[PDB]
Amino acid sequence: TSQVRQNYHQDSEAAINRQINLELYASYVYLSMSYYFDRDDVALKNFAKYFLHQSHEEREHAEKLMKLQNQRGGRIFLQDIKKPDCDDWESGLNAMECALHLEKNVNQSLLELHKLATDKNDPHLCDFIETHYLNEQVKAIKELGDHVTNLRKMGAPESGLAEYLFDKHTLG
Amino acid sequence: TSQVRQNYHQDSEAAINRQINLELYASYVYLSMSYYFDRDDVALKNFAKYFLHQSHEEREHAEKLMKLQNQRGGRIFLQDIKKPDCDDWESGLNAMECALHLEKNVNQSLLELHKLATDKNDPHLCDFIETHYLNEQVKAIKELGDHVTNLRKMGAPESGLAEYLFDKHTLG
Amino acid sequence: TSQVRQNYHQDSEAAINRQINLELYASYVYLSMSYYFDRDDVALKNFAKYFLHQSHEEREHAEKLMKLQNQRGGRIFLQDIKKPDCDDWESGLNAMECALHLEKNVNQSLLELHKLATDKNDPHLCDFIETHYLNEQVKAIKELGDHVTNLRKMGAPESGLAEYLFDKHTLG
Amino acid sequence: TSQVRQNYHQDSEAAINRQINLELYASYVYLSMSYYFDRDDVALKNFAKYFLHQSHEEREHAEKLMKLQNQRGGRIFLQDIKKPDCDDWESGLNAMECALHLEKNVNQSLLELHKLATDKNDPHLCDFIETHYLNEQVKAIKELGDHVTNLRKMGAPESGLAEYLFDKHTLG
Amino acid sequence: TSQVRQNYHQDSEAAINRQINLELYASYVYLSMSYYFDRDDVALKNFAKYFLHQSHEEREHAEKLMKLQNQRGGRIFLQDIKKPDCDDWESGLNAMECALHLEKNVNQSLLELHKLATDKNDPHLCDFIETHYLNEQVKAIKELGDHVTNLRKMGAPESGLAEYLFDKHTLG
Amino acid sequence: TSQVRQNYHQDSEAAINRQINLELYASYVYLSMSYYFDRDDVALKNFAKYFLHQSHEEREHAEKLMKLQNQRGGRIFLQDIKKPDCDDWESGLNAMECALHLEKNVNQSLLELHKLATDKNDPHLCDFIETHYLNEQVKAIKELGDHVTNLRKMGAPESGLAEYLFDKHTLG
Ligand code: NA
Ligand code: NA
Ligand code: NA
Ligand code: NA
Ligand code: NA
Ligand code: NA
Ligand code: NA
Ligand code: NA
Ligand code: NA
Ligand code: NA
Ligand code: NA
Ligand code: NA
Ligand code: NA
Ligand code: NA
Ligand code: NA
Ligand code: NA
Ligand code: NA
Ligand code: NA
Ligand code: NA
Ligand SMILES: [Zn+2]
Ligand SMILES: [Zn+2]
Ligand SMILES: [Zn+2]
Ligand SMILES: [Zn+2]
Ligand SMILES: [Zn+2]
Ligand SMILES: [Zn+2]
Ligand SMILES: [Zn+2]
Ligand SMILES: [Zn+2]
Ligand SMILES: [Zn+2]
Ligand SMILES: [Zn+2]
Ligand SMILES: [Zn+2]
Ligand SMILES: [Zn+2]
Ligand SMILES: [Zn+2]
Ligand SMILES: [Zn+2]
Ligand SMILES: [Zn+2]
Ligand SMILES: [Zn+2]
Ligand SMILES: [Zn+2]
Ligand SMILES: [Zn+2]
Ligand SMILES: [Zn+2]
Ligand SMILES: [Zn+2]
Ligand SMILES: [Zn+2]
Ligand SMILES: [Zn+2]
Ligand SMILES: [Zn+2]
Ligand SMILES: [Zn+2]
Ligand SMILES: [Zn+2]
Ligand SMILES: [Zn+2]
Ligand SMILES: [Zn+2]
Ligand SMILES: [Zn+2]
Ligand SMILES: [Zn+2]
Ligand SMILES: [Zn+2]
Ligand SMILES: [Zn+2]
Ligand SMILES: [Zn+2]
Ligand SMILES: [Zn+2]
Ligand SMILES: [Zn+2]
Ligand SMILES: [Zn+2]
Ligand SMILES: [Zn+2]
Ligand SMILES: [Zn+2]
Ligand SMILES: [Zn+2]
Ligand SMILES: [Zn+2]
Ligand SMILES: [Zn+2]
Ligand SMILES: [Zn+2]
Ligand SMILES: [Zn+2]
Ligand SMILES: [Zn+2]
Ligand SMILES: [Zn+2]
Ligand SMILES: [Zn+2]
Ligand SMILES: [Zn+2]
Ligand SMILES: [Zn+2]
Ligand SMILES: [Zn+2]
Ligand SMILES: [Zn+2]
Ligand SMILES: [Zn+2]
Ligand SMILES: [Zn+2]
Ligand SMILES: [Zn+2]
Ligand SMILES: [Zn+2]
Ligand SMILES: [Zn+2]
Ligand SMILES: [Zn+2]
Ligand SMILES: [Zn+2]
Ligand SMILES: [Zn+2]
Ligand SMILES: [Zn+2]
Ligand SMILES: [Zn+2]
Ligand SMILES: [Zn+2]
Ligand SMILES: [Zn+2]
Ligand SMILES: [Zn+2]
Ligand SMILES: [Zn+2]
Repeated sequence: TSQVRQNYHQDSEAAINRQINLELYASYVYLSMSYYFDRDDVALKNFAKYFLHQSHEEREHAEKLMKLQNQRGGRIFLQDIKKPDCDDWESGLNAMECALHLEKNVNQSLLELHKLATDKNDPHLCDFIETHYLNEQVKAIKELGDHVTNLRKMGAPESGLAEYLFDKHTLG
Repeated sequence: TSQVRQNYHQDSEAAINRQINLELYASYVYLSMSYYFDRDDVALKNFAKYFLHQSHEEREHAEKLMKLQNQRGGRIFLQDIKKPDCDDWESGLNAMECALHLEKNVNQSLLELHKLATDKNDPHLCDFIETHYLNEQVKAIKELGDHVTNLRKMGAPESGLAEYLFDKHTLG
Repeated sequence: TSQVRQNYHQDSEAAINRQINLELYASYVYLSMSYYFDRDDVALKNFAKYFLHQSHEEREHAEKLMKLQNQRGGRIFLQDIKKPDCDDWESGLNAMECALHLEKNVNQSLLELHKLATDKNDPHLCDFIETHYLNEQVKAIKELGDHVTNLRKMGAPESGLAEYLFDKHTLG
Repeated sequence: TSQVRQNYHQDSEAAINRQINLELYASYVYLSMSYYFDRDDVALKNFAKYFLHQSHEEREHAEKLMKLQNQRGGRIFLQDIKKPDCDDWESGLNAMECALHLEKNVNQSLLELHKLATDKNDPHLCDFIETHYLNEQVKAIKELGDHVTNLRKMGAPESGLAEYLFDKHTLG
Repeated sequence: TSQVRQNYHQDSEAAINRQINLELYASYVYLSMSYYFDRDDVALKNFAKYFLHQSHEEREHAEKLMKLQNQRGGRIFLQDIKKPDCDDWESGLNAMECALHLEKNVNQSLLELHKLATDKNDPHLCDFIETHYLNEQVKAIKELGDHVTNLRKMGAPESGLAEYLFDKHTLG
Repeated sequence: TSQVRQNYHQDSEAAINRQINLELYASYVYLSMSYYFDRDDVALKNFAKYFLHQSHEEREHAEKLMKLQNQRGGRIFLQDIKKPDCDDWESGLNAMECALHLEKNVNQSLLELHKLATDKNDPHLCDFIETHYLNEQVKAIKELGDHVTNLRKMGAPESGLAEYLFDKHTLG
């Protein structure tokens, strides 16, 4: 046992390792999207910038969970990072909808993690999740929902002018 | 023979003179395009600014090749600069497509020049082409491809609103 | 075919995709090492900082290759990022030796990539590899070799004082 | 007819197009001279700088005429830019004498243009020529005449010391 | 074998050691020239300054090759630095001509080195030579050729006034 | 005879030329040592920096003697610079001991030079040696003796930790 470990259940340690893999996977998905919008036949540079920033943020989320795992005396066990579901993300609206679905999946995983921490009476882990992850997820989901709403109302994906102007005025 | 000449093949010297003429011709094409967009019945000032900047850049490319020719002890032999293929460039999208075709032609000439320099075992000339011309061409081709993609997706040339907004938001 | 693609062989495109995966894998290996040294029972914070910086650098290498792939009109195809070979890196000296082995493997892959680009007469890709990857690899290998030499001469891994002082004075 | 065209005769439009070609030709002549003095066997860097500056100035003169053509609703029609009469300009004094002859030819063309504009009762075009071209030509001719006088009096072209010191003290 | 050595042929290592000796020899030649022009019976202080700067630059070239040798895991083997061919360099023009001959000899050695690196498929060494040595040599040869041309045209070596004024106005 | 020569014996001139060669040789020895410590299997960067600085200082000593030779109307006669006695300097302590031996040899040569200048009643040369060389040598010998003492007392060369810490704390 680690000399620092206290009130840290093995189930919580395993769930944190699963969350680390999920955040790394999300970072990879966002990287894939970013460079889709960098293609010469897509060419939406602010969509590309937006998703690259999301990718870097998800990497930071994963690293913060790894730091937590070490702080509590758990042991990090890394797994393969699976490739994203798509190479071709088809449009700015479709990528935003996929990002929204992904963020809601990550939020569900975080809520299950919080439930596990409550069940194991680990208030430090509960507070960690609440303080660093839950409101960030709610804000991200709300922002993506707003983006989807605006793109749909402007006429995307059938209006390329819509995605061009959204790229310039909302993401620029 | 020039007192500085060393490892500089006559075929390389001739190919550099041909490249000088090609860069001057490209500068002239871009000048023609720029002042097409300055016409009162076209009136896209940022298209005009974009192509004028390209014209000045191509003039600089030609002057750098002339400097190279003198550095290596070759002798510059100038030829007529032929007039561009068009007086009327018809639309922002058509001009961008013509610019893309022109840049790919210049890139092909530069690749043939690099092949000749390799065949003559002239590493200084190979490095000159790689360092000053090849990535510049790849970047220019990628930028023009992006512009064509965006103009097509916004509805150009049939949408004059598309070219107006592209002029304002991408080229402005 | 992409409207920008010119002198870009399908074999080169595939090799660039393989190199992207290798750089992402190296980033993951370095991330694993970094958080190994963050463990309470290892507790070498400057080793952790060193390998985290390497991880971020490898991520940048991968992103630059993705940008290249799009610049040339190739299409990025991502694959799973395999988990690193070890969870437990055993000592600062062992991690440095593993990093050296990894960097030499990456360098070998880059040399094979350069040979392929030469064989396909792609001077832009050759220059890209030379300018952005080859000397970086040589410098990284030399630095890691120096670190291994110093750690061995100070008495690592059997002297924990050696790794402590190396962490403070070389990596701090 | 252009919506802006007013009091702009077709003969004036044609004469402006001819003047554009003449200014571009003069720019090319000066470019040729500049890089003649950049040769290792000539090596007068301030002569080279002087004629390169003249080349850029003539390009600006041509562009101002193109802007005028569009302002008045005329249509620019470009022609081939003929190569200069010489590859080898033989000496600083000979190049200065050729430049003087060229500037006097351009001035004669501008005077014929002004006569045509007067004959067509186009006071805007007359004023344009007077304000932007006539005194510039007189100043250029006077400066070149001064340079020729000084080079002749110092002993050029037979005294290479004369051209060296003129390059240093007048053109430096 | 060195722990860092990878794709570094023994022939390349030997050729780098020969190039190190050649650069040190060139530094010595330039030192000899510099202090020739410092003699009371020669007394051209800017010629002396010019060649002293060249001597220091050649020393830096040699040190950069030694750094390369260590970076690649080769082993530096130093040899005697032979004394220069002359104690008495006879005139500014003669010294400049000797410097030009020396720089062309060094350039030939560098071209043979690049050919060897290409033959051994060592792209890092090829790029090192191209990036740090080849254009520097071309520039140095062009500058020395210009100096020789100007000194000859001003009347050197028979005109001591020529060398005096060249010392003041070109090298000052 | 030189127009400036006064009270400058031919024996003194010869001895100054020998001292020039000795200082250049010492510079070469220190250069060899510096790049020994730059090897990946030695990797003591502050030892390398220390000896490179010594090499540059010895080059300056030689140049000051050449300036003296010209000031007094003597004529510089350069000789081959012999390669150093070792390629492999074996340890920081061994290199410091070799440097101490070298500096004492140079000091002995300078003392013989001063004795010769006294015997020839050349007070300017005596003062030159005293002012620029003798105390510099005493200081260098004392510093090297201190370094040897400290390295021996810390346990070098058998303790690689000793040389590492000396490199960090005394030479850093
Ligand atoms: Na993907
Ligand atoms: Na979901
Ligand atoms: Na849910
Ligand atoms: Na045209
Ligand atoms: Na084309
Ligand atoms: Na092609
Ligand atoms: Na680009
Ligand atoms: Na791992
Ligand atoms: Na390896
Ligand atoms: Na290998
Ligand atoms: Na010409
Ligand atoms: Na005339
Ligand atoms: Na006239
Ligand atoms: Na000599
Ligand atoms: Na030669
Ligand atoms: Na040669
Ligand atoms: Na040696
Ligand atoms: Na001694
Ligand atoms: Na003694
Ligand atoms: Zn669990
Ligand atoms: Zn954008
Ligand atoms: Zn990040
Ligand atoms: Zn974050
Ligand atoms: Zn996240
Ligand atoms: Zn821990
Ligand atoms: Zn912590
Ligand atoms: Zn665990
Ligand atoms: Zn693990
Ligand atoms: Zn998968
Ligand atoms: Zn040819
Ligand atoms: Zn505008
Ligand atoms: Zn320009
Ligand atoms: Zn340019
Ligand atoms: Zn160009
Ligand atoms: Zn030349
Ligand atoms: Zn030049
Ligand atoms: Zn020619
Ligand atoms: Zn010509
Ligand atoms: Zn034509
Ligand atoms: Zn392949
Ligand atoms: Zn620390
Ligand atoms: Zn990064
Ligand atoms: Zn990086
Ligand atoms: Zn990498
Ligand atoms: Zn693309
Ligand atoms: Zn790009
Ligand atoms: Zn592909
Ligand atoms: Zn993919
Ligand atoms: Zn795996
Ligand atoms: Zn290169
Ligand atoms: Zn200490
Ligand atoms: Zn007319
Ligand atoms: Zn000059
Ligand atoms: Zn201009
Ligand atoms: Zn002007
Ligand atoms: Zn003009
Ligand atoms: Zn108009
Ligand atoms: Zn206007
Ligand atoms: Zn017209
Ligand atoms: Zn036209
Ligand atoms: Zn012609
Ligand atoms: Zn060899
Ligand atoms: Zn002077
Ligand atoms: Zn130096
Ligand atoms: Zn240098
Ligand atoms: Zn050199
Ligand atoms: Zn080494
Ligand atoms: Zn190094
Ligand atoms: Zn060797
Ligand atoms: Zn040696
Ligand atoms: Zn000799
Ligand atoms: Zn003596
Ligand atoms: Zn150090
Ligand atoms: Zn020095
Ligand atoms: Zn000194
Ligand atoms: Zn000394
Ligand atoms: Zn003297
Ligand atoms: Zn003096
Ligand atoms: Zn003597
Ligand atoms: Zn000598
Ligand atoms: Zn020897
Ligand atoms: Zn005294």
